[PDB]
Amino acid sequence: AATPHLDAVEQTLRQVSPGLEGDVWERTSGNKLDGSAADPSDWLLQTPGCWGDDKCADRVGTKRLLAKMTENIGNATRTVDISTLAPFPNGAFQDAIVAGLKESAAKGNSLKVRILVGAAPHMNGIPSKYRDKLTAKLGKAAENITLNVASMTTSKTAFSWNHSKILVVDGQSALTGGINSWKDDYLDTTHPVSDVDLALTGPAAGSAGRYLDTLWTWTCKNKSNIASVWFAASGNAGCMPTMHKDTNPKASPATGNVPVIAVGGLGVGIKDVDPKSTFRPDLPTASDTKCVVGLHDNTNADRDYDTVNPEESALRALVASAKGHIEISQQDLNATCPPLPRYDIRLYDALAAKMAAGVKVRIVVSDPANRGYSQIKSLSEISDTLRNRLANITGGQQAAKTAMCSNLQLATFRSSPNGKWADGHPYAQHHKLVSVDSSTFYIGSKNLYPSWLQDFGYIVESPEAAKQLDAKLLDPQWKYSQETATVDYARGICGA
Repeated sequence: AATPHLDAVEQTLRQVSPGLEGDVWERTSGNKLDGSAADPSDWLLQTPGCWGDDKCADRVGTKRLLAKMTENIGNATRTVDISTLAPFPNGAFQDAIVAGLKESAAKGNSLKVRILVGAAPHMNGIPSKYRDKLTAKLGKAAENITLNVASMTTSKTAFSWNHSKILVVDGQSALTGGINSWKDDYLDTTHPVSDVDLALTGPAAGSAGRYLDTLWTWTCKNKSNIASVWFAASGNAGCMPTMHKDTNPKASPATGNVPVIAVGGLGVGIKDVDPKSTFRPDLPTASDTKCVVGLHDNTNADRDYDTVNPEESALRALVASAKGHIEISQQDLNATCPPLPRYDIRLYDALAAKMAAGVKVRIVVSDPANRGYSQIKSLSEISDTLRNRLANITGGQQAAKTAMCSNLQLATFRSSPNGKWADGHPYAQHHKLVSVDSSTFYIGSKNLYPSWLQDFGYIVESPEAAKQLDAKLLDPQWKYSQETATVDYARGICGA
């Protein structure tokens, strides 16, 4: 009632995944967005944060991101819990992990540390190499660290492996979002990828620790299978499937008044169904999402998939909860087909339903001149799909186009007046961001394009924070990206 958007999302998740509540999704109270006293919006760990400058000279976002990683790890007294997408962290990302671990050891703490990566699935030396490079860099600081490093694959055929990007310390602080720890794409480049994480503290960090325990329980159970897991630990130490449960309080301490829903997914190959779920939604009217007939579509044609991937439903419910306006910032809304279907039909249906009811929708995606950081040739692949789904509920193609052009902003990303970076490379973006009503927003790793992965993120209902998100990210993004719009209701642009 103070939280109408989370209330609706929560009702949906209890129907979709009741057996996973607490572990793969969880509502908590008493959190805090963990910004500094000088610049309270800097819980919003955007990168590079160089708005207006095609040379990206002053990367205030990158600097804050690396500093906050180092700070949070250096405050650890018991545990550091990291997940990411392979390759393992390098460059200044690695440097921030090493500095933080050195700081916690210097303060006299003995830590347990897990570092989990997903990778495509042959004697694989990458995990042990990373373990040994990290230990060498830590030197004497490594002596009281109990370390686990692993690369995991849960389904080769569904391209399923961990893509979550989480950093949890002591079960108390959590950093999560879209940022992979890849120096060449994010840092040492004059065309850095634009992306975003958030920093919070409170009970919701425990939700992330329970999600990581779920992934590590599977990983440890499969650690003797090379097709599934390559594992390396320090000294005689064993695999830690439940480090969070065993080391941190089940109820993380309160730090603020912010309500949060944590939500993730198990992809394919960990658990095939939530046997407690009895939810059986209607299938959507027919679409052209599946480019090829023999593809098994987990996104649009597999009920049990949803029950172990509550995040898809959570994002669709977040869209359905909007009363006034929705802003989406993604790498892509569509996936490359094959082997994935091109789009989430129910997602586009939810966006259509909102535009038919006069709720405004903004979608900003990465420039197709990147297609790596794009999976479409043209924005018309998004507008055509929105139009066709609108036609089903507005009576036809003419009315569909009118509804779309009256309620849509659709564009490719820019962060300065230039159509490309000064170095000639197109802008790439990689956020996984949804905001509604200047009230409630998702920041995490789950892309809106079809994807069958282990992902994770937070849905936060706080108008104060959402307004900060507008001023610091969504408003500058639109200032520069609107130039590329093919549809823009606010300017009567209807090129599509």
